[PDB]
Amino acid sequence: GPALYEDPPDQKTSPSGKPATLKICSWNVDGLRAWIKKKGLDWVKEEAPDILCLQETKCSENKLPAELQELPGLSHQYWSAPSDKEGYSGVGLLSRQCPLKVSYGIGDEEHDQEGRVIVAEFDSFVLVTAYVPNAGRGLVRLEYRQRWDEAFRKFLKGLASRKPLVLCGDLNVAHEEIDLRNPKGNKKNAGFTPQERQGFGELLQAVPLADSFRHLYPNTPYAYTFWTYMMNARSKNVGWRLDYFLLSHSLLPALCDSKIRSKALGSDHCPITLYLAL
DNA sequence: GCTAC
DNA sequence: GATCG
DNA sequence: CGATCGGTAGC
Ligand SMILES: [Mg+2]
Ligand SMILES: [Mg+2]
Ligand code: NA
Ligand code: NA
Ligand code: NA
Ligand code: NA
Repeated sequence: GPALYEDPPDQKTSPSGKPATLKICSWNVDGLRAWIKKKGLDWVKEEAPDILCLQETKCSENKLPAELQELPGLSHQYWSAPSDKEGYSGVGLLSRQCPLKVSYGIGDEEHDQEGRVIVAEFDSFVLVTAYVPNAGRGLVRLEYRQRWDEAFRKFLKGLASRKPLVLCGDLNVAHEEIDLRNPKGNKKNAGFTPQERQGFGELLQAVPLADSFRHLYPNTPYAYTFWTYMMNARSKNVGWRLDYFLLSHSLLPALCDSKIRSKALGSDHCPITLYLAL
């Protein structure tokens, strides 16, 4: 039999006893246009998050499906696309409330050409959504990835030093062996090289940040957010945990639950959802 | 598989 | 990137 | 371990 997983019910209450006031949802959608045809928007309508983060939109602003302008709950929409590479990468952030402040990229030209990061600053925290560069098949871009990890870390430490930080999206690492079905077989595969894993480790420590889902569920295995379309990986739960909500430690008294919407379809990733009591 | 996830 | 030599 | 086949979106 296969090692399967069932996300526990939503716990909508903080340790202090306080109820959740903010629901954030994050989803690598493997193409916004395709995802919307596969009815990803109707799932979002039902989860009704206050904030929705989208990675790999692979879509410029002038080709956004009109369904997005039929979202009364998420009226403030920000999109970033690559400078020159069409139909590649791309990130979006949708919000009920208008952020105090929004900006794009991590303040470093070399790393700001592929539309990977949006920063939205609110009252009590700063939200960053990101689609981290893949090291690629053959690890052809592993060296650049290392360069990214450093620049990204420095940048996030900067934000965090001024306000509590929430970082979500596809960080493109399975941190520990427990974060993917087949650890030994992928030790030289993008997403689970020693360099990427140690990069994620150094990110948690240096910023600093806490991995919300693993903070709440330290020993819960077989919890994944990505399955390759190939070889029926998903039905056999052969997956990776590549999508995170990383929190500033000052926010952990506000954390109610960090979820994995395993059953939501439309992409090779599934959505994740964060509950905070603010 | 054209590339790149 | 799961799979099989 | 390493070569191979092989889901998919969008160009
Ligand atoms: Mg793909
Ligand atoms: Mg992908
Ligand atoms: Na399980
Ligand atoms: Na398949
Ligand atoms: Na390629
Ligand atoms: Na086998």
